Amino acid sequence: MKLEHITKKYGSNVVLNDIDFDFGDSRIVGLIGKNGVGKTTVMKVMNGNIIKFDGKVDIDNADNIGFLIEHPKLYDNKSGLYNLKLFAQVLGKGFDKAYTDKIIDAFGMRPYIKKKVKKYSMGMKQKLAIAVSLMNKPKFLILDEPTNGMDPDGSIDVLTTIKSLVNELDMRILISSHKLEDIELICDRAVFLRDGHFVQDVNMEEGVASDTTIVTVDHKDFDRTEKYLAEHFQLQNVDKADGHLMINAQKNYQVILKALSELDIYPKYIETRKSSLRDTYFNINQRGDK
Amino acid sequence: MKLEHITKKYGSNVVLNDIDFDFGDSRIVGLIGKNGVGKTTVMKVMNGNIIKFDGKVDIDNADNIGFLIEHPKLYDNKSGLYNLKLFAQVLGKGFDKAYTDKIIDAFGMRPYIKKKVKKYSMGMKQKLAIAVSLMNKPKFLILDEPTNGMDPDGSIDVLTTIKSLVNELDMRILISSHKLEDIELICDRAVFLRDGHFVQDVNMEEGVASDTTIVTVDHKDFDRTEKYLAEHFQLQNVDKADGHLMINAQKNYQVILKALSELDIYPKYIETRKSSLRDTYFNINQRGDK
Amino acid sequence: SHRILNLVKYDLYSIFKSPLTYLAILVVSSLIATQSILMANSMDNPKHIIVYGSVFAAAKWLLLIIGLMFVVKTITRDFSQGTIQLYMSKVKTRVGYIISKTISIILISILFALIHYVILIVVQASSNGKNLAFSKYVDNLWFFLIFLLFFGLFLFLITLASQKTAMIFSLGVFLVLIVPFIKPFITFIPRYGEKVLDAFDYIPFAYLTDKMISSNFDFSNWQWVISLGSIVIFFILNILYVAKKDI
Amino acid sequence: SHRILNLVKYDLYSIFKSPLTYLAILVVSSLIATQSILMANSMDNPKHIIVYGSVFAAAKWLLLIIGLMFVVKTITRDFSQGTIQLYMSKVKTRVGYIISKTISIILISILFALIHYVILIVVQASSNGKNLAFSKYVDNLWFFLIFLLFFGLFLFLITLASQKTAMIFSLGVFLVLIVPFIKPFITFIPRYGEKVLDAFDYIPFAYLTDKMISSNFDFSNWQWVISLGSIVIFFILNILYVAKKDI
Repeated sequence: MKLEHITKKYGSNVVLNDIDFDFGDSRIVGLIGKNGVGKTTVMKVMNGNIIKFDGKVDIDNADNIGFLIEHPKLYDNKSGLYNLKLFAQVLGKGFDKAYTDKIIDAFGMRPYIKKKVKKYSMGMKQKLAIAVSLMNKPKFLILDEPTNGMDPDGSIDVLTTIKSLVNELDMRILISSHKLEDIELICDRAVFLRDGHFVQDVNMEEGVASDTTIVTVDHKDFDRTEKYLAEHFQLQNVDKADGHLMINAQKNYQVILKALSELDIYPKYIETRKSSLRDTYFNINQRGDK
Repeated sequence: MKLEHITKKYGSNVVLNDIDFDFGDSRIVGLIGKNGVGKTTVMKVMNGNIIKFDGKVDIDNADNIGFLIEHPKLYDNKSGLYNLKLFAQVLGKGFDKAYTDKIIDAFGMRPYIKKKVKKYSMGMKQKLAIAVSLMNKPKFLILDEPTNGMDPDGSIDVLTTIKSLVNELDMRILISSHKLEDIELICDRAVFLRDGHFVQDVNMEEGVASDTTIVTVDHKDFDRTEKYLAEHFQLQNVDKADGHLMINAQKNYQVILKALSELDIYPKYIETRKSSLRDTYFNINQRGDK
Repeated sequence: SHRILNLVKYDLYSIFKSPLTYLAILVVSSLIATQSILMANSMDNPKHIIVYGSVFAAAKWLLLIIGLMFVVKTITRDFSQGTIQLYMSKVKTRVGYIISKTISIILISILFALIHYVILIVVQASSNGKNLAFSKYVDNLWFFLIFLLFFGLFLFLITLASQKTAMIFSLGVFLVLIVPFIKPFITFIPRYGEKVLDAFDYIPFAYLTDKMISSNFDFSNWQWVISLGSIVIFFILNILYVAKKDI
Repeated sequence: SHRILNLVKYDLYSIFKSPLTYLAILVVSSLIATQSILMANSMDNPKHIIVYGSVFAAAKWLLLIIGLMFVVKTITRDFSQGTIQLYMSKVKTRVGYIISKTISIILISILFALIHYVILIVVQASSNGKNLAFSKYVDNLWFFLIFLLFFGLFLFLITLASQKTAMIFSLGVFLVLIVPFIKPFITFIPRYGEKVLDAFDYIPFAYLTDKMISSNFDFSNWQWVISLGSIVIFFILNILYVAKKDI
């Protein structure tokens, strides 16, 4: 599955601008961005709802696509087992009892599998919708906010179950969910979307994690410390709004504190910690609004 | 504002069992629990919506109550400005242009305050619901999932603006929400709900005694550092062979590093060990399913 | 103090601001004009005399089933959007809510009576004949009040108990239309027909619907007592249930 | 080829499980029985002779209006519930979707024609008179097929363009019931009444609705060619728009 030179526009307004994308040796990829930047447009392009996108999409006809979009789609009047039966027959090659039973047992909807969907709640409907997505037997399964109105325990359990499904079936996953701290638990690579193009592509495989040191101080002092650290060491990232300065992992604090003491200016908060996706997200996208 | 000995039963299923609650020297409080534990029941009893308390509720008539529950409630065919006027005449004392204008200008829905609700998206409507809650001029604000449709950057501006109104006037807030790391940003205390009662209560300014900050300094400076710490705070364990002293958690490092820089001291290492809401949540809540 | 006036004030504004109110008036006026022209162009009377009883009854019937539908819609709007939770907060608000809805019902009934008066006045003004009496319109106003008050409070109890909106519309249509269809066939029941026919003169639903198509308004003392008592029991029960129900 | 058979198979199951289908059959049977009883109990015929044109026309009109509502409902079900985006993945799916929906329309039409045939058989068996001919029932089936196919494709196109439902129901009712109402006043139009009456024999809506009441399916050559051409053009346009429209 490859994308080449996609540029989608709505009249004078431009929504997607010359992106490239490829699943390179990775199983779980996260897509992160704001609201109305073209996250749903990109997802609709990926799923197949838009044909007049003016580019080239490399997909195979023998390969099926199972998807989850903005809201669960179900027959509200009828029952859940009817929904599973209908989408397994209509979309898959047929109905497999053992396969569907295994999916039902792992996700846990059996106590409430025989009651009508209109009597369900939001988390139950979302889990059932995820089951509808796996009903297709996909090679690529893409989910748009699978954990919207569900509690932390439920979300951790659901993502772990999805991870356990990734080895019995040959799966490549794209998740465009918010709440990035649940994403760092299960993700192999993250992509950040700003102004349509894919600006940065962070890939994480092993736990080296590129340890860093965080120094926090107010803006009127942040300029001078920034000058000192650019004149002395080599810097990876800076955050102006929070006064967050993110240098690499430093073992000895002696030379920084003696120099800042002889400088008479002082920092508010200092630590060394494992990196996450939150620093990168704020660094890329706090720039358009604040 | 007190709740005393509240018990609720549905037939033979007991949802709440002798729960007490009190707003003590706190402005922002957090409600944390699972899905379907009876959180919406706690907000509804506190909202005055439920009538069969099987307990006691003490309410002064002069105090106003403002609330937001599960989904925003507005008139879809009518405009947003219309919602503000209607809810001003029905719940408040009247309508004032300056006060409503102040809510409208700070949140940011001015370009689109005059379109019909049928055309809004999910995140804009949540902000409009929040605006109605502040429109009431309440003495107590009770919000049930205020951030279920906005991006992280959108969420931080909304919570910071909410905090700003907490400071400009006098309000007590009750917030129930998942994705607890944004709650810890602005909150004074959190209460955890399990089996119908508040099992654990955490005050964030004061901390817990298990919380430690470990500072290691050189052997020659150890005596002077110990003297300063003995003057200022409580010391539990001291290790000369290690060179490490653990003291109680402090959010600000300013006074401590000022004093050591005044005494020509540069610590070998500094770090803090703190418990977040994720650690407390998992410690209380893993007994549920695992 | 604000609680009673704001809800009632906005229903009249929504009435004056909706397009369906004028679509309904144009439809009803067209029907009445067609009926009057067809009856007036008949060859029995060369002097173009018109009897206003048939026009009175037909216009009254149409306006009653339309005012009934406007009342059910007005009372189920909040339950339809699920905004009733914002109103269901304190006991004082819960009672001002019920009181405001009743006052809104009174003004909508008064407004529909005024439209009926206007239609009859224009029809009498255009044609030639013998004018009516002021007592007929005042009795028509009172009849509007009892019918609409009774059905609106009953249907309000139903909407509070059920929190479903389609069922209310069906029950309203059922209560207006089941009795004229059943009435010729009730008599054929063996050895109980006289008893049921006389007891239909005692059931409030039955005699209010029988008298909906009548051209003159008259009641007995027992009928007046039962109707006023029924209004009072529904109002009291509504207050108690609204102050004792939990959402 | 699994998607085409599965879509037609599930609509039939949805028809066979709902109780409104058997409520419509009871209502239709009750109306035909009342009409037959009225014709049989008339005082002119002592031999209980019944002519079958009136029952044919009445049953045809009622059953046609019920079948029309059933096809529009089946067509807009997915667009009402929003599940349509699962059916819009690939190109082969968009074409199999339109073909399967048309096949479902055909199945609904044949089943409704068969029901009308069976019902008329039992009415004829109950009464006495002159039985009809097989060519009449077959030609009735063809008229059912043509009407339902044309209207189903038109409403399918409107629901593709608008993706809504209340307009679709109102629009279907508007085209079926406004033209018989509108036709008498057309002559009153100055100097264009004759032109509109002659041109109405080539407008598909006008003669299909006029011929709806009729007990015979006599068609001219031009009428047959233009109706078939309209069906083919609508099908081709639907296929092209479903394969070139972006959601």
